Amino acid sequence: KSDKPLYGNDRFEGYCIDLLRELSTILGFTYEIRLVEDGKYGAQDDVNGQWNGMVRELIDHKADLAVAPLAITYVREKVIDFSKPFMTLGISILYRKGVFSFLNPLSPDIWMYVLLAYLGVSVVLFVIARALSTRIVGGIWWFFTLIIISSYTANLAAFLTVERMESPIDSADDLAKQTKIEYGAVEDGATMTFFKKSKISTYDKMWAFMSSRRQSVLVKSNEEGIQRVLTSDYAFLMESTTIEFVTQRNCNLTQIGGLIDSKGYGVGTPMGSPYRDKITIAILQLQEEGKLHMMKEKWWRVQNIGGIFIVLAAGLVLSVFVAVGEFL
Amino acid sequence: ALSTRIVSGVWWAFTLIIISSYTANLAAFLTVQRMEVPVESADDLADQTNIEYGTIHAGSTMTFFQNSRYQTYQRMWNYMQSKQPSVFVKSTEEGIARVLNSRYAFLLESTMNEYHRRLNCNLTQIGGLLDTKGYGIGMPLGSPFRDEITLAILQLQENNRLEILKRKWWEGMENIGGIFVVLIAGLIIAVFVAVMEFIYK
Amino acid sequence: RELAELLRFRYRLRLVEDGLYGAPEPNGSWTGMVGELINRKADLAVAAFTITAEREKVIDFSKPFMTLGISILYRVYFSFLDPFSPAVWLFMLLAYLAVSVVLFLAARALSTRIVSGVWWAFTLIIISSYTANLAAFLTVQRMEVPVESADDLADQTNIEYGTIHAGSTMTFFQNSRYQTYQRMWNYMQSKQPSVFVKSTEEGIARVLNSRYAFLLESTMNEYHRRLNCNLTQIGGLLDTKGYGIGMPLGSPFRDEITLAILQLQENNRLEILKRKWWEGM
Amino acid sequence: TLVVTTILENPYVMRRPNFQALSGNERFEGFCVDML
Repeated sequence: KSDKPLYGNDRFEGYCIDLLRELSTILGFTYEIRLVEDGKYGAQDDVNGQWNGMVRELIDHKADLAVAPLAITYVREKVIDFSKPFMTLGISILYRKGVFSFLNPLSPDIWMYVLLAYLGVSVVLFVIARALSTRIVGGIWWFFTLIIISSYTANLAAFLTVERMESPIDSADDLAKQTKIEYGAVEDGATMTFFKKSKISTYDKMWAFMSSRRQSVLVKSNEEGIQRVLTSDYAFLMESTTIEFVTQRNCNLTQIGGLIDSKGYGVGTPMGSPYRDKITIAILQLQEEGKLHMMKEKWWRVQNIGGIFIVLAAGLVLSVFVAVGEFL
Repeated sequence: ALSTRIVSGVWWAFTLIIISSYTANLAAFLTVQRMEVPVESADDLADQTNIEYGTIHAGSTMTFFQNSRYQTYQRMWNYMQSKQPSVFVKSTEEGIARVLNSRYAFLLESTMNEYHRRLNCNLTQIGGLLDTKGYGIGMPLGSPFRDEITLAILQLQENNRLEILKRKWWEGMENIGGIFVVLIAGLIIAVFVAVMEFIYK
Repeated sequence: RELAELLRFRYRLRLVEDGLYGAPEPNGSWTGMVGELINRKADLAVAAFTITAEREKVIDFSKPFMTLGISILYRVYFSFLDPFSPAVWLFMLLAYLAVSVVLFLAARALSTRIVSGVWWAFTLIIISSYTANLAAFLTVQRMEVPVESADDLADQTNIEYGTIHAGSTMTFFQNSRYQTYQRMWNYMQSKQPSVFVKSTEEGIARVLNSRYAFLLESTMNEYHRRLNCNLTQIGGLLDTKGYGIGMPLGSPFRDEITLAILQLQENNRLEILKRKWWEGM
Repeated sequence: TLVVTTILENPYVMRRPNFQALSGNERFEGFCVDML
């Protein structure tokens, strides 16, 4: 994007544009870059069987080179051949990362009626001034505070125990058993295939939840999935190097979990494009060069107890003021 | 004053142990009560051999789950087929009945769960939408007005009285509270005791 | 050695050429040393050849040296204020000094009664919070199993189920029919570039490296867990097996091998060899 | 005069209890019935 008109073989930039440039400088190839008409990475169809998108286009042999971040899938290997792996990759999951909370685990009407009872028992003690009676009253007050403070510790115990048992979701199975953050990817995904055509039953049920709500769950674009994750809990399954060059420039995001599968994007060609092998050879030559890695550099770059502390300190100041009143 | 000191010490040890035990036991009870989901996502109910997965027998839902392809839905088809005379039920009102009778869930339609759960209080609409569907105007293939059906259908949705018809016909603190009772009671009791003492005077 | 002392002949013990445990490949061929016995490349396949079904129909297996089973080899004064959020305690002691300081200012009984009740309320709350939070901490630690039945680790996508690559165990789980074992075969096949590993010492290594379990033999888990302490023998025996004396079909002494094998078990120096080599507060 | 048939299911067709059941359309009423 810039302040003039370019087009075609000039309207693009990135790392794969540099891949086209250096692969051209190796193989002596000339090239014009054209986008995908279907606007997706494309897949073999759900019922038609034919490929979609750029996979359809190189399947139609309508364009020679396909230097995109395109996954070398074994199902995709049957539709068309590929060179050696350009950048190693894998699927990974991307998702984002008071003074009543003292009295929290007791429901507030109870703690109100507690102070009411404290005043009431104080009133009965004052009315005792018209000591066995004093003793009996003191003892019921004992039982009272005991049940209350004890049950308090029970409620704060349990409600701390559950929330310290829940968080976070830091694994693939963690996103799998949950049903809260929406989990998916962009449309026509080789990533969405590698989830969808998998046999690892966790990933299978993740495909079931995704393709279940496939209107709203799946996305259309990786940037669209980024907006869906940065806006709400539509967490995206996504590619490795994409997750890196997303996460390095969006701190509110986070790259949860490990590596789901192991893949690698690379130069794709139709079956019988003769420059495939020599292109793979010069790709190995560029991997020996390091301009792959140089390009990767150049482009792929007192929770609540504090509340009651405040409460106590406030009481302290108030009573010191009461003591000033006494001195007066 | 050491003899009474012996009884004070043992009494403190005892009252402390019993109080700590009681707070422990109430801690464990509340914790277990809170930690039970018990069956929210449908996949658990498919694995839940003690709950009964159920569908409107020989239904479109049975067509969906029974002819499905997704793995947990496939295990649901297997369990729905497996003890099916014990497991399938035909009538929708009987579906609400077996829901309100034992640990069998009626896999009903969305609008079915809507009209039922609005009509009946004790039935919970567990799970989310398992898939997408729509009750459509069926006809024979190549119908005399199928295009006209969709046309006047979009007209009526544009007339929006269909949604009007949807509205028309498709329409702690109390746990531990007994402590307050014990309190007031003993308070009154000792008030009486002190009044008796004033009388003695 | 004692087997040859029975059979009175020498034995050219050689390395298996592939050195794999051997498996019937989809080309019909048994691989590895099972390949060597399917080749007649050797007659006395003397190893820990797990006598299995596909091991049976490809070459004869004599009476077993021992029983065997599939087991999972997996990994494994400062708690005082530790359940409290560890910066709160400094503010706590500061508050204690402060509340005493307000009292010492109150020296030079209702005004003191005010701060008494306040200090009591705050004391009750925060030690109740401490006992609650230590209750939650001790509860979470106790409630973790974390993976004991192998079916869990089959469902557990976060721990790596692993087997000795192209092993007899890979046959026993991969060609299996039981449903959870079938899903284990699927996951063992699925991300196998991450998931399978070949050498048994490397198996103990990868178990000692990350959250991958070596689905090893019973006596394998025995010699390893007796040798190394940090590895736990998770699961029970997944099935029955036995490293039996493999031979070609109709061997020159196969019945005699089982015979002198039962003699040596009757001589019981095999078990002698099993000892001598297979050895809060 | 179109053969518009159904199997009653609450509340789609209310299946109101008109024990004096009339003919056809006047036999029962509901959401799907008023929709038709």
